[PDB]
Amino acid sequence: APTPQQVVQGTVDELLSDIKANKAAYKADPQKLYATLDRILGPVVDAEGIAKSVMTVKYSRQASPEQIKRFEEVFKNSLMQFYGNALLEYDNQDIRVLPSSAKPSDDRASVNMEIRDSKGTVYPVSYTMTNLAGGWKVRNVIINGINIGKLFRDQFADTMQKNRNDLEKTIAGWGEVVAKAKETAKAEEA
Ligand SMILES: CCCCCCCCCCCCCCCC(=O)OC[C@H](COP(=O)(O)OC[C@@H](O)CO)OC(=O)CCCCCCC[C@@H]1C[C@@H]1CCCCCC
Ligand SMILES: CCCCCCCCCCCCCCCC(=O)OC[C@H](COP(=O)(O)OC[C@H](O)CO)OC(=O)CCCCCCC[C@@H]1C[C@@H]1CCCCCC
Repeated sequence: APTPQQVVQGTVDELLSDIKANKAAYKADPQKLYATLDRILGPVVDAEGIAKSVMTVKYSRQASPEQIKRFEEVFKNSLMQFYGNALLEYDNQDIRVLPSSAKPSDDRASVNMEIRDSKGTVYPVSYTMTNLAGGWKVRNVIINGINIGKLFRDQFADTMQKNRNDLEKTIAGWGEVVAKAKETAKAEEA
C-alpha cells in the first residue's frame, strides 16, 4: 500500500503533467479542467469529512445527509469557479514534497511541501491526511500558516449566527464566502 507522502507526490505529478499536456484545451474549456480535477482529486479528497469539519458536529447533526451533500457541492463548485484557473496560469512552478516518516498503516498524517513561485518566492503548503477505507485522503489544507479548514470553519459559524442557524440560507450564500476566502486570508495574514 502507499504512504500519504506517495499519495501526495503521485497526485501532484499526475495533475501537473495532465494540465501541462492539455493546457491549451483547458484554457479553452474550463469545464474540461473541472472534470479532470474531479477525476484526479476526487478519489483523494474527503469531501464529506471536510464538509463536516467546516460545519462542526454542532451543525452537521442538524443537517440531513442530502443537505451535507448540497453543502459539499456549493463548496466544490465555488472552489473550482473562483480558483480553478489558478492551476493553469502558474503550472510552470516547482513543488517539493518534504520528508515524512508516515507508514501506510498509519491512521493520520501531515504532508508538507513548498511551492517556489515567481523568481523563487516560497510559501509552505501542508495537507492533513486521513487513512479511510478508500485510502489516504485530504482532510485539511494549511497554506503559509493559514489553516484553511479553520478559516472556513469560522466563516461558517459567523454566517450561521447571522442567518439564525438557517442552513439553507448559509448554503445558498456559501459561494460568496469561498469567493472572498482569498482576501479573507490576506487580511488575516497582514
Ligand atoms: C471531491 C472533488 C474534489 C475536487 C475539488 C476541487 C478543488 C479546486 C482546487 C483549487 C486550487 C486552489 C489554488 C489557489 C488559488 C490562489 O491562491 O490564488 C492564486 C495564488 C495567490 O498567491 P499570490 O499572493 O502570489 O497572488 C495573489 C495576487 O492577487 C496579489 O496581488 O497564486 C498562484 O497562482 C499560485 C498557484 C499554485 C498552486 C499549485 C500547487 C499544486 C496543485 C494544487 C495541487 C496539489 C494538490 C495535491 C492534493 C493531495 C492529495
Ligand atoms: C470540499 C472540497 C475540497 C478540495 C480539496 C483539494 C486540495 C487542493 C489544494 C490546493 C493548494 C493550493 C495552494 C496555493 C496558494 C498560494 O500559493 O497562494 C499563496 C498566497 C499567500 O501568501 P502571500 O501573503 O501572498 O505572500 C506574499 C508576501 O507576503 C509578500 O510580502 O495567497 C493566499 O493567501 C492563499 C490562500 C487563498 C485561499 C483560498 C483557498 C482555496 C484552496 C483550494 C484550497 C481549499 C480546500 C478546502 C479547505 C477546507 C478544509
